[PDB]
Amino acid sequence: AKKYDLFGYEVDTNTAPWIEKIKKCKYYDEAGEVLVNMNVSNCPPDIATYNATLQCIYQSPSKQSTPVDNESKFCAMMDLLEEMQHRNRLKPNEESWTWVMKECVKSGQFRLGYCIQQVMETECKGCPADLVKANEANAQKAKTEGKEHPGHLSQQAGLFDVKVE
Amino acid sequence: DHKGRVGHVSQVIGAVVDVHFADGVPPVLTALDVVDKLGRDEPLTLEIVQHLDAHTGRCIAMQTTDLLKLKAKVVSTGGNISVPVGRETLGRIFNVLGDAIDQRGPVGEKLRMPIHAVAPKLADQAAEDAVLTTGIKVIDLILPYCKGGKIGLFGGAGVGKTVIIMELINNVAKGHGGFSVFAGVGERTREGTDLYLEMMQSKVIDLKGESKCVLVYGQMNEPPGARARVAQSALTMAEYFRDVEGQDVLLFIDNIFRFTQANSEVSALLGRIPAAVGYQPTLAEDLGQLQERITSTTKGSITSVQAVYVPADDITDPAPATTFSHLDATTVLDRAVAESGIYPAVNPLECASRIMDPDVISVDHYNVAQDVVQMLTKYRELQDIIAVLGIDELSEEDKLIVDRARKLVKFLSQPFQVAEVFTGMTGHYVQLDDTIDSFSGLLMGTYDQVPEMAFYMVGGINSVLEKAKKMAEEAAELEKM
Amino acid sequence: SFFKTTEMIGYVHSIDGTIATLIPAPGNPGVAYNTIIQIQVSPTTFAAGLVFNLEKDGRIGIILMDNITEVQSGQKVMATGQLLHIPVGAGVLGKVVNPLGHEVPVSTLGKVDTGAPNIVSRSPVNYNLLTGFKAVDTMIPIGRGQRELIVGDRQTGKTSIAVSTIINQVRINQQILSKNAVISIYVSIGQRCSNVARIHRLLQSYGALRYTTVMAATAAEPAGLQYLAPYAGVTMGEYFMNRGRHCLCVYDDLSKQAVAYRQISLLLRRPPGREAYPGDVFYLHSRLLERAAMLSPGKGGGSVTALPIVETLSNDVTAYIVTNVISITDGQIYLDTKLFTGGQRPAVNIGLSVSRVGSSAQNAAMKGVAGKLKGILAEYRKLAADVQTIPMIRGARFVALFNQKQPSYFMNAIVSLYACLNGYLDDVKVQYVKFYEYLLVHRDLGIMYGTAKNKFFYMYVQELNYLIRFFTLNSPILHGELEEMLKQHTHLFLQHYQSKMNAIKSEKDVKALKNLLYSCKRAV
Amino acid sequence: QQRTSSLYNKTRQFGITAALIEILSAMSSLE
Ligand SMILES: Nc1ncnc2c1ncn2[C@@H]1O[C@H](COP(=O)(O)OP(=O)(O)O)[C@@H](O)[C@H]1O
Ligand SMILES: Nc1ncnc2c1ncn2[C@@H]1O[C@H](COP(=O)(O)OP(=O)(O)O)[C@@H](O)[C@H]1O
Ligand SMILES: [Mg+2]
Ligand SMILES: [Mg+2]
Repeated sequence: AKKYDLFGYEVDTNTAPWIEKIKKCKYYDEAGEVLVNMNVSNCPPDIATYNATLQCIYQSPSKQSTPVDNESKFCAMMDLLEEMQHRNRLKPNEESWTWVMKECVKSGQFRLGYCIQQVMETECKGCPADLVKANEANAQKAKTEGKEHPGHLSQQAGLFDVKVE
Repeated sequence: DHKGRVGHVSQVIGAVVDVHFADGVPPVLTALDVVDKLGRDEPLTLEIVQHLDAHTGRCIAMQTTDLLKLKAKVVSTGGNISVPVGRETLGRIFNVLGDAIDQRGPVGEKLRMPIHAVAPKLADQAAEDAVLTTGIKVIDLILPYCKGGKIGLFGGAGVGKTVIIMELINNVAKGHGGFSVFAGVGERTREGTDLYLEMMQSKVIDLKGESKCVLVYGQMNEPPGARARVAQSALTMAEYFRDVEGQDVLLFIDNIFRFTQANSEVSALLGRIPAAVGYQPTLAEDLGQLQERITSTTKGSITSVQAVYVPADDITDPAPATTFSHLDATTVLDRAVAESGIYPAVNPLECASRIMDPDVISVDHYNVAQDVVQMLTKYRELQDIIAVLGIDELSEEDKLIVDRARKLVKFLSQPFQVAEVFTGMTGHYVQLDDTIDSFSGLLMGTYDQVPEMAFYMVGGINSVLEKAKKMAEEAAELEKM
Repeated sequence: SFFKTTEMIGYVHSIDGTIATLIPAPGNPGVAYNTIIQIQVSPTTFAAGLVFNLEKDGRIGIILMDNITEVQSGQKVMATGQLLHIPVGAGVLGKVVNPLGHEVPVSTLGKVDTGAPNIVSRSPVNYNLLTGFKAVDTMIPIGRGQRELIVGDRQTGKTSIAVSTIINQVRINQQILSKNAVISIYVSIGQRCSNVARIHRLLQSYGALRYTTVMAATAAEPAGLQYLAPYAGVTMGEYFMNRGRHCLCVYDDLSKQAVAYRQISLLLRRPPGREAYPGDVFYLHSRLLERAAMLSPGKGGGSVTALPIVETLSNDVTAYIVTNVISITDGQIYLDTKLFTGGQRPAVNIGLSVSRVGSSAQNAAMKGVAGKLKGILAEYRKLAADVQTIPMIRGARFVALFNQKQPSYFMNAIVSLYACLNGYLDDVKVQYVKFYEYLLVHRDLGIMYGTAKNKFFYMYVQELNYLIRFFTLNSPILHGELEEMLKQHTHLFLQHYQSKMNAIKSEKDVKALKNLLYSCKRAV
Repeated sequence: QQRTSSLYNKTRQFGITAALIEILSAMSSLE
C-alpha cells in the first residue's frame, strides 16, 4: 500500500483520479501531458496507468489536429515500455504487450508482429491466438498480392553499381 | 542640427584630444574641424570617440597634433567623417578623410557617405557558393576561395602576404567585370607606389579612359587615428558599389592587423585598461563592427581578400586568433615552409575553407584534395621516424608514400607572375581542371618514374614533364662528358 | 519586447563604446541592481541597458544593448525596477531571437537571472542523449541533464558535432511521444552573421526548426548581448525542464562570451587578474552551467543538457578560460587537429576525452557492446605503439567505423558495432568497412534474391530500433535472428562483393572503386 | 623530458607574473 521515493519522502499512490484523465484522451500526445502532470504532483505512474496510456495510443489518431511527419504509434508505444522497465523499474504485465500486438495487425506492420509474439510467448508464457492468426493473415496478404519487402530495392542486382544519393 | 557648433580644446595628450562645447557635446563619431590658425601646413580634423561629461568630449586626431594650443577654436562638420563614392572615385587615390592625394584635379563626386555605417542585419545576408579560381595550386585545391567570401592571409613578417595579394590582383582582379577597392591600412608608402604604377601599366587604372580600381591609403607615416579609421573609408566606397549600384566587388585590406594595432595605441591614451597581451579590451568588438560590414548582401556582393600579420609568429595572439572566426577561407603562411624553399609559403594543414565540401565543389575535387591533406599528415609522422631510425628502416609501401609526399610538397610550390624579379622565372596560371588532374595522377602513382625536382617551382603537368625532359637531356650530356 | 518604464532615475554622463555611466536625477531615486533601464534616444525610441555598478557617488554603471549609435550624453534614463524577463515557450521555436527577446526576421515570460536547482531538487542522470556518433555514444556517452564540454582548435568540428546532435533528435522526436522529445536551443555567441544563416538553413532542411530555437548574438552586436546570450538560452530551456520535458542547450561559444564579459568588466574599472579577466569569470560560466541539470521525480523529472563549446589555441588546455570550464563540466569531448587532418572525422581524441557519468547514462543495449570496446581499444592503442592479434584486427575496424559526416540512427550504429565486436568484419579488409556498412543499412544481401529466411529481423525495418533498446542484442529474443542477418551479409559480401578487389587492377575501374568508397564515408 | 617540462612550467608561471605586473602597472598610470 505505502511507497517512498529515492530520498525516502512520502509519495502519492492515489492513481485513480489521474487514470480517468487519460481515458478522456482524443489524441495520444495529450496522454503524455497527463503523465507529466502526475510526476509533477509527486504521483509516479502505476502499472495500470501505463496500460491505460497504451490503450489511448491504440484507439486515437496521432499527435493532435495536424499530422506529424513519420508517425509511429509503435515507436511511441515502445518508448513508454522502455521508461517503465529500465528507469522506473516496473515489469510490464500481460495487458501491456497485448496492446502492442493489436497495433501491429491494425496498422498492417506484420513483420513487427512476428517479433512481438515471440516476445509475448517467451518470459511472460502467453500466446493470445486471436491476433496470431490475424498477424499470419497479413503475412500471406503481402505474399499473394505482390511482394512483402520494399520490392524495388530487393530485386535490383547491384554488384559494383549501387546508387549513393 | 549641431552643424557649426563651436567648442574649445580642453586637453591634448598625443593624438587623443578633449574638446569642451558650450551648448552641449555633439554625438559620438562626430567629425570636428580645428578652425584655429596656428603655424600648420596641413589641417587638423578630430573624431569624437567618447563623452566625458555633458559639455566635454574626447576625440582622436586624423592628422598630427603638433602646434595645437589649449583653448583653440573647434567646429563640428554636421555628422561623421564623410567620404566620396560612386564611379567618379575609380582611378583616383584617397586618404582616410576622402581628399584626393594624387594631384589630378578635383574629384567628380556628387555624393558623400559617412565612414561609420552599421552592419547588415540577418535578413540582408545571402550565400552564393561558387568557386573563385585563383589560378594558384595550393589555394584552389586545398582551401579554395569562394565568390562573396571573406578571405584572410595569416603570416609573420616577410612570408608572402603582400606577394599573394599582388598575384591575386593579377590573377583575378584584372579579368573582373566588377570594380575593386584597396585599403592600404598602415602599410608601406613605398609599396603603394608600385601598386599604382603596375596598375597604370596594365591599365586597370586608366588616366584618359575607363578605370576599375579605387585606392584608399593610410600608411605607417600617418598617426594612429587615421590608420584606425582608413579601413572603414575604403569599406564605405565598396558598400556604395554593393548596395546602391548592385554589383560584385573586391576589397583588399593590407593589413587588417594594423587596424587592430592602431586602435591599441589610442585605447591606451583614452584611459582603458588593456586586456590580454596589451591589446584594447574592445579588440573583438572593433573587428566585429568592421568585419560584419564586409559581407555579401542581397543587394550586391563584397569578396574581400585580407592580409593578417601574425606578430612574433604567434598564431595564438589575440589579433589573428580573433580574426580567424570571421573568415571563409583561412590561408596560413609558415616561415619554416618559406625558408625551406617552397613559395608560396602556405602550410596546408593549418589552412581551411568553408566550401571544401562535396556539395559546393565537385566530388573529384573534394576526394583528391582530401588525399593530399591525408598524405601530408602521414608524411609528417614518417618524417619523425626517418630522423630517429633512418630512411632504409621504413617499410616497402611507406617508402613509396614518402616519394609521392615529397613530390606533393614540391608540386605545391608555384612561381608567381608578379614575383618574376624574385624567382627569376616566368609565372604560371594553373587551371582548376589542370590542378585537380595533375594532383590526382600523382596520388595514383602515374608519375612515380618522374623525378622529384621536376615538380619544384612549376605550374601544371605540362610544365612538369617539360622540366623533366630538360633534366633528362642535361643529365645525359653531363654523364657523357 | 518593449519594456515597461516606471521612474526617471537619471541622465547619461559618459559613454565608452558599449558602456556608460549615469548621474542621478534630482531626488536621487537609485535604480535596483542587475535591472534593465531604457534610455530615451529620441522622443519615440528607447535604448535598453543593464545595471552593473552602483557607485557611492550616486552614479550608475550601464552596459548598452540596443541602439548604441543613438545613445548620447545628457539623455534621459527610465528604469524598469525588474530583472530581465524574455519571451519563452513552444511559440518561440523555429525562430531566431536576441538575448533581450526581440525576434530576428530573416508565451509567459521567465527570468534570465535565476538560481539553479538545489540538492534535493536534482536526481542521478539515467536517460540517454544520442549525439548520433559511434565514437561519442559508446566511449563518451552523454546523459540528459549532463554538462559535456566540447574543446579543440578552430576548424576541428566543434560546431558540426553540436549541430548534428540537434539534427539527430528529429528522427527520434518525430516517432516518439512529445513528452520525451529533445527540444534544442542553439546559442550563437560572437559568431559571424552568415554562419548563423547557414545553420538556420541546415536546421530547416533536416526538420530541426520544429524542435529547435536559435539564440543569436553575432559579432556585429555588442558585448552586452554576447555576455547575456547563454543566460537567455538556458532560460528558454528551463521552461521545458520545470514543466517535465527534456531539453538541450548548445553554447557556441563560451570563449567569446568571456572576452565580451572581460570587455565589460575592464571598461567599468573592475580589477583584472589572470589573462586580464575579472575575479568572477569562473562564476560567470559556473552559474550558467549549473542551471543545466536533471530534476527529480518530485519536480517533473525534466532536464537541460548542456554542450558548451570552448576554443583552444594550438591544443593549449592550460589557458584560464579553458581550465575553468573543464573544472565545471562533467568531462569533455576533445577534438584533435592532427586527427582531423589525418582522416578521422569527427576527430574525437578518445584518450583525452572523458564522460564522468558515462555508464549510467547509456542505454541497456548500448552498454552491452560499449563495455567490450573499451577493453579492445585499450589493447589496440598499446599494441599499436609497441603480427596481428584478434584485438588488433577488430580494433582497427572500429576506427574505420567511427568516421562519419552526418549522425547515425541508433539501430544502424549499434548493429554495425555489434558485428565488429563478435568479429564479422575480420575477413573484410579495413578499406572496405564503409562499403560493408553501407550495404548493411540501406541495401540487404540476404533478400537480394536468395538466402534470406528471417522471420522478423531486417535492417530496412527501422521500427526494430525501439525493440533493441528494450531487450538488447545479447538476449534470447533477438540473438539468433540477428546472427543470421550478419552471417548472410558477411558470406555474400566476401564471396560476391569483395571478390572484385583481387580483380580490379585497371584504369577507369580503380578510379571507379575509389569514388565509390569515398562516398561511403559520408553515409553511415 | 624532465628539464624541458620544468622550463615549460617556469615559463607558465613567469608568464602570468609578467602578464599581470604589466596589466596592473597600466591602471597605476590611470589611477
Ligand atoms: N611567391 C613568392 N615567390 C617568390 N618570393 C616570395 C614569394 N612569396 C614571398 N616571397 C619572399 O618574401 C619576401 C617578402 O614578402 P612580403 O609578402 O613582401 O612580406 P609580408 O609577408 O610581410 O607581407 C620577398 O623578399 C620574397 O623574396
Ligand atoms: N564529421 C565530419 N566529417 C566531415 N567533415 C566535417 C565533420 N565535422 C566537421 N566537418 C567539416 O569541418 C569544417 C569545420 O567545421 P566546424 O564545425 O565549423 O568546426 P569549428 O566549429 O571547430 O570551426 C566544416 O567545413 C565541416 O564541413
Ligand atoms: Mg606585407
Ligand atoms: Mg564553430
